[PDB]
Amino acid sequence: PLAKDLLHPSPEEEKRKHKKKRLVQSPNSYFMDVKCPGCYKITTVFSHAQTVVLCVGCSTVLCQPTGGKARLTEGCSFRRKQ
Amino acid sequence: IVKPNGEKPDEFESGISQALLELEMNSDLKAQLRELNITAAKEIEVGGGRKAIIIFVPVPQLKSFQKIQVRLVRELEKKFSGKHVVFIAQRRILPKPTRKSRTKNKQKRPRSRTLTAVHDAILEDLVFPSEIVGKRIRVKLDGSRLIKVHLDKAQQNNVEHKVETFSGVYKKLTGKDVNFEFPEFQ
Amino acid sequence: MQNDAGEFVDLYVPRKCSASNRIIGAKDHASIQMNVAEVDKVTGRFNGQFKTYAICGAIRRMGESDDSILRLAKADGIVSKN
Amino acid sequence: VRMNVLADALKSINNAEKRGKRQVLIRPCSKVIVRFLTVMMKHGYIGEFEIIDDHRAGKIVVNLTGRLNKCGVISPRFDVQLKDLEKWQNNLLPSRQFGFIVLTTSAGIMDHEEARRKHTGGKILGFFF
Amino acid sequence: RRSKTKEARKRRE
Amino acid sequence: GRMHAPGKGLSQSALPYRRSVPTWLKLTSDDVKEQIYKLAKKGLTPSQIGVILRDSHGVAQVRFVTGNKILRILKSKGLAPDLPEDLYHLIKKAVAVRKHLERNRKDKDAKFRLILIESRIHRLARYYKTKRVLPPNWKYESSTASALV
RNA sequence: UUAAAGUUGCUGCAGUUAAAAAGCUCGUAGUUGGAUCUCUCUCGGCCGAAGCGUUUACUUUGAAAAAAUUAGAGUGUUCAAAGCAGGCCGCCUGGAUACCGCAGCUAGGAAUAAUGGAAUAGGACCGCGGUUCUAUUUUGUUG
Ligand SMILES: [Mg+2]
Ligand SMILES: [Mg+2]
Ligand SMILES: [Mg+2]
Ligand SMILES: [Mg+2]
Ligand SMILES: [Mg+2]
Ligand SMILES: [Mg+2]
Ligand SMILES: [Mg+2]
Ligand SMILES: [Mg+2]
Ligand SMILES: [Mg+2]
Ligand SMILES: [Mg+2]
Ligand SMILES: [Mg+2]
Ligand SMILES: [Mg+2]
Repeated sequence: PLAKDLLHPSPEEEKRKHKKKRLVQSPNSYFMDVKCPGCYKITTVFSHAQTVVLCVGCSTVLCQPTGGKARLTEGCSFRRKQ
Repeated sequence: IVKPNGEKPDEFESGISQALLELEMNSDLKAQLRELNITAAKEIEVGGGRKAIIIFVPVPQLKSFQKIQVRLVRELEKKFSGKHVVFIAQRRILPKPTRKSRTKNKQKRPRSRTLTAVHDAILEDLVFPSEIVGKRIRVKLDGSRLIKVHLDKAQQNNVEHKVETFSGVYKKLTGKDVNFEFPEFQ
Repeated sequence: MQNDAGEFVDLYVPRKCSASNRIIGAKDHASIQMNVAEVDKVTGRFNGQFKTYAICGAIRRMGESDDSILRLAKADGIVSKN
Repeated sequence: VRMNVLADALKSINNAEKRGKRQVLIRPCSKVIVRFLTVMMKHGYIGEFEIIDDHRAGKIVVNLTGRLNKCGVISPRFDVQLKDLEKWQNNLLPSRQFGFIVLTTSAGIMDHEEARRKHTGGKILGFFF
Repeated sequence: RRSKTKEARKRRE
Repeated sequence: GRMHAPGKGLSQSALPYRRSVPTWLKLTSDDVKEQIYKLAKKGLTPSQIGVILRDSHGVAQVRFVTGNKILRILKSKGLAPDLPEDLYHLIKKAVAVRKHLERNRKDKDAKFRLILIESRIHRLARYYKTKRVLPPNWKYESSTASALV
């Protein structure tokens, strides 16, 4: 109030502003890296994923789509990328 | 290995191309360096007499230079000893069409070749091992400008000893005043 | 203010708020001239010296007279960093 | 929808001013908004400002001195002859002593004052005092 | 015309 | 706001500042283009393709990687919709509303939404006519509607 | 009849309850519309004629805008409203100047606002080839 640095927001706060109203617009989703346990294979996936995605060889169903984020099937590890 | 457009070679170009020849014979990169050429070169003064090498390459080869850029810089640096070598693509600036013109204007100039765009592809190129994060143009109470440029925080230890060299480079081609900051994070 | 000859023709030269820079009115009774004291940096005792602030009646209602007093103090180094 | 970004910019800063705020975020920005702010700044009514460059349209963060009473825009832009200027300012400004009419002209964006000097007319943008 | 420029493109390529 | 609705809302994408293709992505421009081509030969609109790449192949924006935007790739390779895929969708939806509207005549609401959807069609169309994506005799007609889709 | 009348409102008024926002939405014309882009060759005495650069609007400048009237200089109608006269011991003088919307010409300016330029490249710029056509010089003249 009456004094704020609009130029230097706290990162804490900026995680909290809406994705278009940040000082520069930053996507809230990230590309993730999925591994189903029984397979060696690595898959790149979108964090908010429509359709449904597949590990080819095992016919393993990677994730169901939902409203916000895709929810991966159980036991399936993931790593956000950079 | 140099192909100037004006067609006349120089004494800097001489030893620098020769350096690349030496890197074609003695280095693992031979094929790439055979394919590639450079159009031009310069030397400048920055940061208390410290010296910087500027290498102009033809545009379509640029994204190829980007492959070997770091190795090239190590080796070419140790060939030239202490200097800072930076690569910039050679850029056409098509003068702004006016009411007074001949026909040098038949087809319109593409946005790509234009003052602002070029200055930003230069800026883009200078920093290469670092991405650009965000750019902040600040204005002085004078009416003068300055440009803060934000860089990847991961590549920090890679480029952070250069910094003010860029600041000199950009100033000598472009003519604007630029500082470089590494943001805490997002 | 000054005519061509350079005289100051005026009844009085009013004081501007230290926070928000508005002119403090002839009759505005919600106004403040606040005196903050200066210590001796060796001892912690009182000098006889002080730095003075003004705040108009606008900012007092907004309650942000406080915030502004504060960051004025910080700009004078009467309040520690943090 | 949004037309005339200049208008919306100066509404925003004039409001952040009556509120007695220190800084403002005005968006989007324009090569016009910028030269306007600059002309304002040379006379001090405002302060230094900083352009957040986003890959789309600007945001501008403006530092503020209480010196700005009213900042305004005149929509539509009218074509202001030299001879007219007087009438215009005598309508717009609080006094002969101070305040400015900002116009764009063939020369550049500037103050009614400076254009009087350069002997040019142009179109009105806005004014401040 | 179309055929001429297309063939010109394949023969330039 | 919405053009034809009262509702005013914020749902969209915000493209990241960086336009540089990240490091991890192992695909060429050309790899992606071949991918695109066969994906259009399975008969998908631009929308479909883009999302498909985004999900499994880690291509954020085809635009950045291969340098051109999707529909231009396809229209250059010659496999493209006749009419722009959105105008297509609008027409299909309008068709459907009529098809249900013949059997239930007593429905007022559906009748009204039909008019909305039509008006949207015409604005869109006249856009594609000033921009020469459509032959400028082209006319939405209620009867031959069923055909075009 | 004008001001007063910001009680016709472009400047500049109103429309919750005083007079007043359409039941509601679609919609053509109408008005309005986001960011973005820093001149050159043929003649004549290095400079003028020759070009054009997409085109406008805007702007400044020039010339043209009947006099009377209005604004405005000069001038003791004895003062003034006027008039264009007069003034010095034959001479000396006056009878100026501005304004004249819009339209139309003229030459600069290029911010703003329109608008165009290459997307099945029937694109620029290079110089090389063929096909057809025809003007004129030249072979001391005429064919
Ligand atoms: Mg509507
Ligand atoms: Mg009256
Ligand atoms: Mg009046
Ligand atoms: Mg009334
Ligand atoms: Mg009643
Ligand atoms: Mg009533
Ligand atoms: Mg109502
Ligand atoms: Mg209409
Ligand atoms: Mg605009
Ligand atoms: Mg007359
Ligand atoms: Mg008179
Ligand atoms: Mg005229």
